[PDB]
Amino acid sequence: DNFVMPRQRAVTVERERQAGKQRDAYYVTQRVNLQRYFENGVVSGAYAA
Amino acid sequence: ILTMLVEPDAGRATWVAASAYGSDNTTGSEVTGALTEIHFSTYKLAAKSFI
Repeated sequence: DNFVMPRQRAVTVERERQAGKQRDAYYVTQRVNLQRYFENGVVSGAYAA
Repeated sequence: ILTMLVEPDAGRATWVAASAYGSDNTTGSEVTGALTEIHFSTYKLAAKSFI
């Protein structure tokens, strides 16, 4: 519960026609991030160096 | 003077190779053409006599 999921916009599809090449470009973008309230709350182990 | 208009000649397309299918060469070349004009005029014929 120390982590949150800030987000501005969801996943959106957007198709465009490029008559100069007759291709049909497709675009999908989204805006997200991972943030925590305080500088603590995670531990990770590791193999021996 | 009477000025008449003359239409230009014909161009031709291009056979695009298979390699350039996805690039901007797919549409091929561009055919250009401009009009032209001609002119007409007249001369005078005359003769006289006396009695």
